[PDB]
Amino acid sequence: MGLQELWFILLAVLFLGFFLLEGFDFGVGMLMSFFGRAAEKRGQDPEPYRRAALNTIGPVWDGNEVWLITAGGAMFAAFPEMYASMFSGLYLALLVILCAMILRIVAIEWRGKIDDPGWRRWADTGIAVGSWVPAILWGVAFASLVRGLPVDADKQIHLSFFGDLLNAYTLLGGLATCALFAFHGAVFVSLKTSGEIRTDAFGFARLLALPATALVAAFGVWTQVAHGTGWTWIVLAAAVIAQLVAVAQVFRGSGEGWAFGATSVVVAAVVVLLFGSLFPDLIPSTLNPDWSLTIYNGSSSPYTLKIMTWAALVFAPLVVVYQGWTYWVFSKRISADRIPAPIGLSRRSS
Amino acid sequence: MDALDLSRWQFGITTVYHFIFVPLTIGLAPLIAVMQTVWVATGNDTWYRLTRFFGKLFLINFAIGVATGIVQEFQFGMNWSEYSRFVGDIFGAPLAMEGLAAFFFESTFIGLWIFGWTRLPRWLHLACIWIVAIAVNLSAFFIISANSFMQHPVGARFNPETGRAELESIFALFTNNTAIAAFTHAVSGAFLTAGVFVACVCAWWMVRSHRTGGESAADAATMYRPATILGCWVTLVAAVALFFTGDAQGKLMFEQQPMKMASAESLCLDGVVDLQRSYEEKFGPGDYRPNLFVTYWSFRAMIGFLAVPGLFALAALWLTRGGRIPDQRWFSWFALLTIPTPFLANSAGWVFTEMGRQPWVVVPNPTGDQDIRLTVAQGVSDHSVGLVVLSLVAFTLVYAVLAVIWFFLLRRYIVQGPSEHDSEPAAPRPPDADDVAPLSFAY
Ligand code: HDD
Ligand code: HEB
Ligand code: HEB
Repeated sequence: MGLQELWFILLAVLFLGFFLLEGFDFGVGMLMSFFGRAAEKRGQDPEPYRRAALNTIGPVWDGNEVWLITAGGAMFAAFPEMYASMFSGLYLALLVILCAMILRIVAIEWRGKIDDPGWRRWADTGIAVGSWVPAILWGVAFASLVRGLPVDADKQIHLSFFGDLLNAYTLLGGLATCALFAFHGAVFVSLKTSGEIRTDAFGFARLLALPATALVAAFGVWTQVAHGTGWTWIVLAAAVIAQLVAVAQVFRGSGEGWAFGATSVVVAAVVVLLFGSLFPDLIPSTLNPDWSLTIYNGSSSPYTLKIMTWAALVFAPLVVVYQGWTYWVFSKRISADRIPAPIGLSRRSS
Repeated sequence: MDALDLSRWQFGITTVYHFIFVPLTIGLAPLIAVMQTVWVATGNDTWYRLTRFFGKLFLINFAIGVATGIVQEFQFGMNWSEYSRFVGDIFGAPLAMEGLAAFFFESTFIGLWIFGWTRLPRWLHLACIWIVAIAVNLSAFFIISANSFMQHPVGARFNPETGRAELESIFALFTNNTAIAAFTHAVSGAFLTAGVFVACVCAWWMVRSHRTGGESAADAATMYRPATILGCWVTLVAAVALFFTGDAQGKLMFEQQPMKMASAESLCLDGVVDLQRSYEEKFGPGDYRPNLFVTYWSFRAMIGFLAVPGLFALAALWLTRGGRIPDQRWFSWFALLTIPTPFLANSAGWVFTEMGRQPWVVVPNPTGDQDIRLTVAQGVSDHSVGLVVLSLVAFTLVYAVLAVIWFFLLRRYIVQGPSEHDSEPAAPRPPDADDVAPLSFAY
């Protein structure tokens, strides 16, 4: 019933997987610098602690980021008009996001090839940049998409400075997304480590609890009052309850599994609320509420949608299965005094 | 305004950057798979050192391959919006199928191969690299069929009441004449690249080790000579495959795209003017010619850069006939000069293919419906020059710095050699449920 609506739901699920699996990636990237800096204040050296922080997303980060690529491909396959208009309208944001992603990708994997101390500083800076920038720009982009863009007659969104970074409702979205991803990553590292980086992660999460709570609560209320249907009250209540549960669990210091399920619920509820506050259309128009794209004048065709439905309903469950398995395999636990000695070549950075 | 030339330049620069690294990956995954299989079968630890020594280089290349590929996915909608509305209904299916069926597999399983050297059983660890080697060819098939729709389109309708391509058959799209030949030719090129890489590196290390003497003079005959012979045989069979697939693809190009053919065999009757009059009478006014200089010389360079790897392979298979080891200095210089030529030939071929269909971005099929066609002036987005200069400069600079660092790292790790003295026996891989002091890899 309604291949177009089914593919709306499927695109929502792909973006949900991307956000859910890159939340703790961006959180670890934002937090590894503070992990290293908290070890020097005890006298220890910080390199094993930074490596132990980075190693929690070692074997899984690439498969995590493939979700964004496949979401963009699914947009191009199912809703090509939305693809064209959205990516030609948000030109600078995409340019910045891509320049940051390139640096993160290359730094994560070239960091440990040379044993010079100056070679690792640039790798750490690249990881920090590539983790800090998308964590804000994606929230800004999706908040601006839910709020509406100036679609002129058919295409060609041309926005300057007050339609992309409207202080009201758009930078608040980026702030809320950054805070939520930091909390998610902190409580994720608190679950994959074994005894003295675990307490550091608990301290970071106890410092991050309240700001993330307040920010996502304010963003949810603003969204559901300005752009919201009747059944999204339930999603907002679910997000608030889950955040309260996660905060209460973190301030105890022993659960660490329920506190991760709760933050996963919060992220999923935020994504579901943004998409359900938007369902009938894609890229609403602030110029005229008739020049806006919908799933009814933006989809591809019955045949293409049927072929893509077959492909998805065959390949997505298998991907979920074997990625769950690869998360199970590498899930023992990691200590700081278990990272191998640095084995890299001699010197002369570049 | 002038965003057309800037957009063309940007897309060309970025795709050439990507395909500098693509063929090494596509050709080196199966060679490493074979080198690990022959170790798991025979038990000889000589191939363990080789598979580790080349796995390091493979990873160094894979990182920047992914990084350069990440931008091509969004460039279509960023700079070529009007084109993406025209072919989205069809062009989007191979891209999404690629993302769902090959990128997930390769990304998930290379992470298992990197970190599972002492956590997985040996057969599962071998299956990991075999899966990676198959996925890096599946993705090539998908993306090459996607590009082969742009020239000789087959399964489309052009619904006039919406102004769109509209897909009508997926079987006719995935079994296109052009797609099979292009896939075979590109796979042959990638295997040539990887074979030449392995053969030249091992020949350099064989000439170098023989002169050092002492203890390393015995690594030559046991490790560097068999790898050289394997590389040269791979290079020769890939050269023959390239010849035959290229003849087939040229036979195809004669009938379904005559302007490219008339521009390849130019003088330096005329063809390019009679076809000009014919196209001007078919599709109204306009200029329908490629550059006639880049297209003349890219074909020649692409075909002529094959004489260097062939000569090198034929000389290296004769300098090591019975069991002997070469020591000539000029042989090592020859091996060093032979390395960039496969990359140059691949780039030349892809530049000939792309800049030959140049007035078009969707070439009209002579046995199609003649309404599925689009010049590259109705496909570009409507932007200003100041917005495209930003992206062009940024991407060019970032990729140049990353490529310089990549060359530095590859040269450093090749000069270092296989760390045979630095604890390279077959790992024991003890069972789990033990706080082992290292993890065997930690980034
Ligand atoms: C011959 C086949 C082939 C061709 C013509 C291209 N690629 Fe490529 N691409 C590959 C095959 C490939 C690859 C060689 O298999 C890579 C390089 C390193 C790797 O691991 O995969 C890759 C990496 C790669 C990635 C990284 C995804 C991941 O994390 O696994 C993306 C998103 C793309 N490519 C997309 C493109 C687009 C949009 C192209 C059109 C210009 C393109 N590639 C040229
Ligand atoms: C390296 C090499 C290369 C490669 C790999 C490629 C790969 C490709 N490609 Fe190419 N291209 C090219 C070389 C290329 N290419 C160039 C150089 C350019 C720009 C220039 C011109 O065009 O003029 C292009 C451009 C292009 C474009 C834009 C338009 C124009 O024409 O300008 C498109 C769409 C394309 C498609 C494609 C695809 C889909 C792919 C994937 C398969 N391209
Ligand atoms: C390295 C490797 C290589 C080499 C040696 C070469 C040398 C050559 N080649 Fe080349 N190519 C190539 C790789 C190559 N190549 C590529 C990759 C390309 C592009 C892509 C496709 O296929 O399209 C080319 C392009 C090409 C083409 C296309 C055209 C069209 O467009 O259709 C053809 C036909 C060829 C044939 C050839 C031949 C016959 C030869 C001699 C043997 N090529």
